[PDB]
Amino acid sequence: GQKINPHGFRLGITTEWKSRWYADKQYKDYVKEDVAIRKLLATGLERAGIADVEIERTRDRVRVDIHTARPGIVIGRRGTEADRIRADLEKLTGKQVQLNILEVKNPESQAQLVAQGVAEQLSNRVAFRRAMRKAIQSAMRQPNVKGIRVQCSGRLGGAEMSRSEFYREGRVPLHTLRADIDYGLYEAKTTFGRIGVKVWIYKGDIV
Amino acid sequence: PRSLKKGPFVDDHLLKKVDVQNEKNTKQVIKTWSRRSTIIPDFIGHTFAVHDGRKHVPVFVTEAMVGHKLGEFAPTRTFKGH
Amino acid sequence: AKKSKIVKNEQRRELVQRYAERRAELKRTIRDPASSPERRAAAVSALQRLPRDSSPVRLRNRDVVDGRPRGHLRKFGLSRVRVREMAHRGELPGVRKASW
Amino acid sequence: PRKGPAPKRPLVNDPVYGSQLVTQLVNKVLLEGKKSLAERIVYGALEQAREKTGTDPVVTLKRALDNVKPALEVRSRRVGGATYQVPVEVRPDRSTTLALRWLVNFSRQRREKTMVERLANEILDASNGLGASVKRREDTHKMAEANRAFAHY
RNA sequence: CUAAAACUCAAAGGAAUUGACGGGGGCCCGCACAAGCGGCGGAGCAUGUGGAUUAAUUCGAUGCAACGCGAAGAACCUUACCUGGGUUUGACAUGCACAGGACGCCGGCAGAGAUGUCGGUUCCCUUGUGGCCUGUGUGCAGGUGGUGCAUGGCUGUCGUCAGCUCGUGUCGUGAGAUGUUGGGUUAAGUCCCGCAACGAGCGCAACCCUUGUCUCAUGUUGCCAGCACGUUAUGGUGGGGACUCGUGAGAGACUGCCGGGGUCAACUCGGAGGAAGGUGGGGAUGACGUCAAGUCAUCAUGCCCCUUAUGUCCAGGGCUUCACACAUGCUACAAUGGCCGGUACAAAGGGCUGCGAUGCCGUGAGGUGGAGCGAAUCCUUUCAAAGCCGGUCUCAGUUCGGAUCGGGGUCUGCAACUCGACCCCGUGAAGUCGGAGUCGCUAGUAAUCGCAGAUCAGCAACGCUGCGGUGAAUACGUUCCCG
Repeated sequence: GQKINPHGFRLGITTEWKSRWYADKQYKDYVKEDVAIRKLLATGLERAGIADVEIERTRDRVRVDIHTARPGIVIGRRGTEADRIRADLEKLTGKQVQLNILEVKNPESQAQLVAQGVAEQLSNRVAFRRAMRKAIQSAMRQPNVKGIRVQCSGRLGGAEMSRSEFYREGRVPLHTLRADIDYGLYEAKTTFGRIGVKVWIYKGDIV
Repeated sequence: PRSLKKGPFVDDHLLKKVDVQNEKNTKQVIKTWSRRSTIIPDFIGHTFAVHDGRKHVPVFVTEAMVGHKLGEFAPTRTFKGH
Repeated sequence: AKKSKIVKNEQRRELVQRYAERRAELKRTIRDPASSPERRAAAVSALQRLPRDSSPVRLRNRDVVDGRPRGHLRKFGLSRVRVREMAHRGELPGVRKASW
Repeated sequence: PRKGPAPKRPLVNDPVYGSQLVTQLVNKVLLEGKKSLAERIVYGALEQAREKTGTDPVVTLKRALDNVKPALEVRSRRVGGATYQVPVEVRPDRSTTLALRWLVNFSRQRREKTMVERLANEILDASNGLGASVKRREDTHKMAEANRAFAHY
């Protein structure tokens, strides 16, 4: 182990918590239903890239804010998808739970979405080098994106020997606290196993 | 040892066994699995087939061995030497 | 660990709440005062008749998801392996690495 | 000490005698940080010596030091891939340190039933030139003399 | 001197490049050595491992970097091992079906228990059926079964060492080379000057935490200096920001200034100031990679294997066995001490079905009891021990040492036999400072003393992680040893 997770390194300075509620006696069950909601929303939706999931709790009422790059796929025109997610969220003992489906402004400056796309391409038949080149070149076009590093590990290309490869463009100072580093990790499922993809993206610094 | 307030711990199974055994003043071989049961002066004549781990060892109670537990007289590990 | 053993731990907990709440506690209250007539009461013998799983002495703090029986932390209900991984990801509010 | 000599600690003077040497002695006899007990031992030894001889502790202590102070020693030196016992001149600070250490160590092996009495007897014998520390100084000077041939390097 | 053959090999060779190595050289570092202090190796005990044993002594870990390790808590459970007793769409999930109103509970009996049986209780939808389970099934579950030489993830180590690379250019047929070498300097591939190189990236440093000084803000549960009431029992009480303290903001060290060395360059020596002077002290942070390092037993996982069992339930036992060996620690061998009496100073942390006081009962573990506290308030006593004062012991296998053993008890737990801790009485072993050899430590350090926490019903805790009390010696210098 060499590098700690960038989100946890700047959790108290730059980034913000993905769950927002206060609990003293009911911390454990709140955590239980939080992780249940997270796994339910991760398993239910896989076509549209789920960027993020926030949960807010005040007594009975829960607000689950889910971000995706394709809101139309995860929502129903008559509310069918909305009805499904609502019904499966009531069943998680969430009492009164309401969902805010939202859309990301730039779906290529998000490290999680970039890793999602890279894994999806690498899964079926795409050579990995093409995946990293396309992802990096597409990331540089965005205005605020100033650096990007993409690294994949595993049996790349179905080989018998595991390998690690990484390509960088710009500045990625993982040691700098004020600089924000969007970090995204995802595991692509190939017939020869599992390939890990990590993406770091630098868009300016906050003070 | 067990506290004096709680009283001696004797399992109910072999308890009712020994009350039904001594009511007619006949002492047949009683087979038991509860090594943890202590020895009561009501066991003075009875002989127990106390479990060991492989088989049951016969133990004939006397006045001297009261207050101990059955498991004392059923040695578990068998060591003869190197 | 093993699914059967993760389940059996929970079954002990529901047994404990059902029995140890009053049955396996009133007998202890009987045995506490030497003044209380325990010997003829057979509160010892009556409490032996209860299932062993009633006793909390048979419980085991396992990891709430992982099932890990050792290296447990009561504040989080999580294994040392899992606490390290979720604290690093900023999942436990108000937890961070130390320096002093 | 690869990058140069290290600074020295400037130990303070004593309250009841006002000399550096007695403070050095109490620091030498110090064990486990029990400075009060070491000071008690040293002060009692000095008072015992004063009562026995009738003169001031410090003068006879200095006489004992000068009696047991060495001037030549022997060190193992490797020249040309070969080791020899070379006699070496001793700096005054090292001589004082060695003399005090020898005094304390040899007084610890005496048979006078108490540290204070053993130390008093040892310092008196060293003042008169009869202590075992004097014998150790004689032996180390003899060993330095015996290896004088190796003094040229 | 001339000079074969059978047979056998798929090569033998020449030059040069990158590493690695040298009992080759040069320049440097590190408690590496040298100077010291305390130990281990000798004894008793605690713990782990090897071996042996056993029905089983579950499994993994083997120099640094395994061996008070996974295990931050093995009587049962844990548990994965053994004996025996049950069970199979299974201990637990979800889907396709047939029948239903019960599943579910609560008491009795038999059994070591699992379990079997007996007795009382019985669904709400709404006519289509849904929730429960029954059996019948059928997909399927379930494996701490194998392969860390198929893997992900996580971690150790070289090593917090200063190094590892790339773009373009240039040289060479090519592997490759330069940049990264040379002089100087630094803790540093840190920087300066040169230079077929010009730049860049990951490394170094800085940004973060704590700590040392001060300013502003700040007064409760925290202080009390000046004022009143206090009753001994004290900030205890009214009151007060003055001094601490608590926690917010800020200042403060930047070679900033001076003198001298220095290519007037990096950098270096000394001095003033300041609380702190030259990365102030300690942390968090561990580059490319190495060792097919460790982990299919945190978890996930490709492939193989079991599936009336290698799954699953229960009782008992085992992981605690002992002719030995190795390792890590604790207690000692005593007078720098043992015992008795008095007496003064900490920090940090924990507490709700928990901390638990006063009082009372025991000699003592402890029992009764419950004040007050989710806690700067109450409890852990007001907190300590080493320390200081007084008395006694008088160099002895002892008033040292406590092992071992006999008897009697307390607490937890359904249960202290195998196999808990503690308390009381008696018992009183080895041990006289420990061979070859070997380890830790440069200052609030070694040494020594006590306190707290996690795990935890109880503890094997002398272990681990923190906190403070008292607090040394030495470093001449890189020849030898290791990296």
